[PDB]
Amino acid sequence: MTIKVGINGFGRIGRIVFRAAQKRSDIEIVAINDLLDAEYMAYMLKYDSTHGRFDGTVEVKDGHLIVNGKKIRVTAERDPANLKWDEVGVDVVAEATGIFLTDETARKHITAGAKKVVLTGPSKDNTPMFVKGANFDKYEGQDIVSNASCTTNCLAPLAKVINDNFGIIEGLMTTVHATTATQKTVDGPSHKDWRGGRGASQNIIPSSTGAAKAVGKVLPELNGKLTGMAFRVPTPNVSVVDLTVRLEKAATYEQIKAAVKAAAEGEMKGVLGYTEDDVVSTDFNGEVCTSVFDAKAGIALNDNFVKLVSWYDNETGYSNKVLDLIAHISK
Amino acid sequence: MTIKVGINGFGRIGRIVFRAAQKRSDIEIVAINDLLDAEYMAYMLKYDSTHGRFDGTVEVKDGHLIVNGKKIRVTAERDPANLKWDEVGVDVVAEATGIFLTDETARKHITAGAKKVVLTGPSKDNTPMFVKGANFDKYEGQDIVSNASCTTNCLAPLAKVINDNFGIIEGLMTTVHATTATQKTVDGPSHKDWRGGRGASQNIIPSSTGAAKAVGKVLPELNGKLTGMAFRVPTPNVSVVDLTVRLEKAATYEQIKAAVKAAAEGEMKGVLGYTEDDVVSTDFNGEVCTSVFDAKAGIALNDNFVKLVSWYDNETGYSNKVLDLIAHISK
Amino acid sequence: TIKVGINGFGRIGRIVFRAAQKRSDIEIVAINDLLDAEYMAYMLKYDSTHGRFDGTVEVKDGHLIVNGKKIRVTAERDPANLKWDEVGVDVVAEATGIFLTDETARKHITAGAKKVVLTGPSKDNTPMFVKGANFDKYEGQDIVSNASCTTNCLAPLAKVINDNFGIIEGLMTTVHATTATQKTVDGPSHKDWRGGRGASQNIIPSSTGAAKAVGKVLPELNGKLTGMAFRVPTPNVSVVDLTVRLEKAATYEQIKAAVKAAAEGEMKGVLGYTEDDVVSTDFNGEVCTSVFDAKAGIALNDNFVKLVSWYDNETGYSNKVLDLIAHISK
Amino acid sequence: TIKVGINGFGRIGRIVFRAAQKRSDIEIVAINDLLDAEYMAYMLKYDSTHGRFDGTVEVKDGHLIVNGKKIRVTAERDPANLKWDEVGVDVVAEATGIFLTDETARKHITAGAKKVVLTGPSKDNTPMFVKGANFDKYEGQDIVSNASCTTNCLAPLAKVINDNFGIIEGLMTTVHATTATQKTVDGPSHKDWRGGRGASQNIIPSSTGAAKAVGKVLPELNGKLTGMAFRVPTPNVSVVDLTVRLEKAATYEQIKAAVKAAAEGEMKGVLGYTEDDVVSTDFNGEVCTSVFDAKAGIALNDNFVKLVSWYDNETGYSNKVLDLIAHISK
Repeated sequence: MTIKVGINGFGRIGRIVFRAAQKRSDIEIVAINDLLDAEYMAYMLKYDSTHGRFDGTVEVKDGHLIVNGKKIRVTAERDPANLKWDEVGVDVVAEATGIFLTDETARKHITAGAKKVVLTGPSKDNTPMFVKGANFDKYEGQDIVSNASCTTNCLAPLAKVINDNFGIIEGLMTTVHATTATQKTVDGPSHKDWRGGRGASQNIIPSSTGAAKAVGKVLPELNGKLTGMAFRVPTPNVSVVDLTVRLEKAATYEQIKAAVKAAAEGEMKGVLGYTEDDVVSTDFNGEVCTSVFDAKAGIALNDNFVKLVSWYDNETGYSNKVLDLIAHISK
Repeated sequence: MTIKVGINGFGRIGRIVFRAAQKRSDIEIVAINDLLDAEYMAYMLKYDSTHGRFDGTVEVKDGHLIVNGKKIRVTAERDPANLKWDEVGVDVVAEATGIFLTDETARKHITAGAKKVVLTGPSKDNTPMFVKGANFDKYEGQDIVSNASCTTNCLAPLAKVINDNFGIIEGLMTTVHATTATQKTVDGPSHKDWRGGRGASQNIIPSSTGAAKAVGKVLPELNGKLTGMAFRVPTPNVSVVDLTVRLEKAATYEQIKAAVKAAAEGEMKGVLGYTEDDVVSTDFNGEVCTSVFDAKAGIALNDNFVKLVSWYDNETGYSNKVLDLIAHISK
Repeated sequence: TIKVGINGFGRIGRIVFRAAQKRSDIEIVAINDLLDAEYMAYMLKYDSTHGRFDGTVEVKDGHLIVNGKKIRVTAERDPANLKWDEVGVDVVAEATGIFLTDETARKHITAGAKKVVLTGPSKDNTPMFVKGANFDKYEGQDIVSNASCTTNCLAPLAKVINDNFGIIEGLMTTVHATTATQKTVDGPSHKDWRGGRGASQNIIPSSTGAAKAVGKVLPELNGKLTGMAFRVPTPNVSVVDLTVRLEKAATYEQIKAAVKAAAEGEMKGVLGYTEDDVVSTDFNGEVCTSVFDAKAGIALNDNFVKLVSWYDNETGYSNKVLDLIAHISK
Repeated sequence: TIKVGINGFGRIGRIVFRAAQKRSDIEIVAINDLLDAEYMAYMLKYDSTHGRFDGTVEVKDGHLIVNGKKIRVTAERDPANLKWDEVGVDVVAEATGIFLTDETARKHITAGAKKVVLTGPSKDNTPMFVKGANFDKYEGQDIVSNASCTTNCLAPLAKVINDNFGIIEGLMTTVHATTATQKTVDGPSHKDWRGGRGASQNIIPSSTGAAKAVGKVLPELNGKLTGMAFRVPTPNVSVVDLTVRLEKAATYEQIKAAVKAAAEGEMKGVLGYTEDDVVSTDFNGEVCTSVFDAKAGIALNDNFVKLVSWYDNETGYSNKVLDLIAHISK
């Protein structure tokens, strides 16, 4: 018994969610919606500059997508309320347009025949957020949920291990983040973010982010203890969090490493990773773990003040955990 | 007596035209129009990732731009017909939105009080095109003209020298072109150009262009003898034409070089350049010549089949020649 | 099965090794470079361009264990003391870029190898062979060259065009990705001043012999082609830009069909064909040494045409090195 | 006027030379590197990062004529045979990155120079001086170090923060541009495996001593700071990310005012201040070694804050090398 998913929005997250769903036997994509001709959708799925060619076959026949022998209904509806999700039997909608990030706009999917909605971004309202490895057991049957952000999915699991084992007094984070679709190729207008309109490939671009402060929502014990900011850098994919934290209980770096390794090999096997290799960003292109702890890159000034490094494929890891949230609220 | 110019569109070309106008004593910018707050316009003019900080001072006072002590009227009108160009005494409008590239849409500037219009792109209709070094003496008083494209401004002057001296039988051109504002930072929708929606910084992107065929419009003797295509590459600025030509009159490469050098030091001093240095693309960031012939990069198979290389700052060179066309149809 | 030793673990040496894991007829048994097993395992495990190694890598007693196979690791400068016969090497993939002649490569045969394939164009008259071009012209030579990555893209396309329409004369440009010889920022490069400028900032003109080398593997094209290159800020994948004059007048649609027919026929696996809106990254990992881009090309008339063909200058060339190894071992 | 010879014509050596043309108190009279005049003129003429040389460059009798001034060009490996007194060199800008100790740099004084400034952090106890930090602590030493480009950014900001609020402890990250030590594609780097990966593709963690070196130029901060770096695919301009604990509680607005006051006061020209939506390229050519980014920083509370400061790791550091030359010559 497979969970039937419709994808609203075939951007970066929507397409990588689709690609990850082909690998999972418990989740099935049955419908895609975006303002794109079916033939265009096949082209964007077939070819990916970041993640290579689609592993499988995609073709178009009679206005529908054929993906590995499976028929995908393709629609181009602007109003989510006329999506007729019930006609294809969709259980959960992966709302991935980045535009309907509130309970009232996203509820239009449930009106249109869907049973539940997962937002592939942090909610602009109080729609509950859930990060795997952090607070999945706190889901209480809500029909609209958020998977938070790609950056929160990296910070929250690492934060839990550190807090549970040593107690975080206070932490400040920087994410050295890859270029995203909202940026510009050359200096251009970006009214909502002047820095973000500067040429992405030429610049280190500071930006603000609530992802660190949002960790206090999925980890309420850390409610007012985390914040930070971002540096957008000229990479097509893969980012890394730089977490400077104060510890209540004194810990050697060797003890931090052992605590992370244990959680990575234990309760967070699929979410948190651990490495001692001389890794660089491209080594995590395709990583499913939302947080891979970089043991050698981190550094401690003393037993209570430490800087911790954790990688994440902001496309693949987040997309896989979107599916984890789909299945968690269904299974 | 200075020519008063209004700029419609403060994109890449509009801002570099503005910067080039500060260096010319015969051209004055008196008004800028775009859908941008005056403070934002000052920011985009102050800071340029490609060309550095503005050489001078820019500030905003009472909704107006103050640039080196000069007041610039700033408007944000969508309809070019309500631009009230006559209120600021604009003679010529540099139409640089890339959107009103036809006589009927651009004529709205003349209705709005302007006397003449220069399109900073190739016309979508038959609005006459003029390239400096090619056909400025063919201007016959038209009130709406086009400066063609940045690529045509590189190919046309070099084509004239080669044709005048040796006779071009036929030529095929490739422009290895820098990233432009129409491209995307990561794989994304570009309905009018699927290749152009792929991540600009990751890819060599083939594209079509009429710039070579357009040379037959500014150089009618070459009407059906030139065409070609483009490769978009991950550079923020500066492009280069790769011209493979057949010659009627046999010429050694030394004779081609001498003919180009003579025209560069003679009738085309400001338009066509010549170098024998080991130049790379960044060496022409800020180049005013629309075509700098790369002597060492070119290669000949024989005396009638030769490949010629010419650089151009697709932002600075074209912007300077836009001003040359403004002044030519006024002076 | 052919037992292969790789001399030189650079870009070509490492991608050849990765490609060899997919073929059941070729197995790598020894690697030689001045690098030591622990570093080699790291470079093989992690690749910025082609992702993580598909399989398992570990180090044991100064040797590599790769997918359960023990690889001898040596660091010998003189190929004559490489003791290839002690590890049973049949063919040597000479990939240092340094021993590109019959006399230096003969030291591999001296050290116990049977045949040698140079992963570059020969500096002497060592015969060159390109798949799809002249593999049938092999006459049992024990030292051969696989030419260059650019030649492996131009030669198959050139053959189809010449065989079908007759090339009078052609000029080629390869828009080429950044390579290891370039610098990250403006720096000294005595042998090529342009090449020392910052690779990531620049379109850099550079020289190439690949077009005239096509006249060696396709003697009918001797002295009919030349050209040059532009190195551009991409990590991998290049494309040839071939402007040619044709004897027999042909519409561009007729050119397309002739290439497609050869891609689906006599050159399957060597030459590819597409009408899709492809970009460079779509060929990262391409096995075909030449994929014809139908939509990118353009014709001025029926006798003057510009033809575009992609190639992964790492993967495609590396696979054909193995293709030549197996061909000279039959 | 101070007559300067530059040993080493790399990135720092060439940008120091360009910066010296703007100052009337310092003139370059000799350059030494294994490069020859014709190449040096080319590298000086054309720069991918900073544009064409502002002025005229030509070669005459193996020597450089730059803006009408004759520059002696030598290619001496041993600094003791550099004959600095024959060209009247007062101070030597030691910029090879190779002679970073009192005993190797003393060979310059042996060869006729009066004083030496190393354009890097000393490997021995050669005193380090950062403008805005401890220039007033110079006691006439003939060999000094200007520390690193990153130290020149952290030390002035650290001083303002410590002087005003008291730093208990700080951890710093510098998001740093690509440098000449990196590779264009995955390649051998024995001394730093991460550093051999393709610079243009990767965020690359790397080490840095710049934070602890701040404890040397600001002894009050001894053992209170450490950190590391991420090398990113930009050709130039870097930024320090300083997370600090403060003794005296301060709102972020109070921190901003304290930095702005110092930037407009005692550290004018060294420390800068902005509230604009700046990005890295806005500081390509910046003379200030540290420009505080008010909007980029963020505070968790009045005692735990993250501070952002930009630096052109080429231009800013190069200007302060000349600033140290002139300070030790007074």
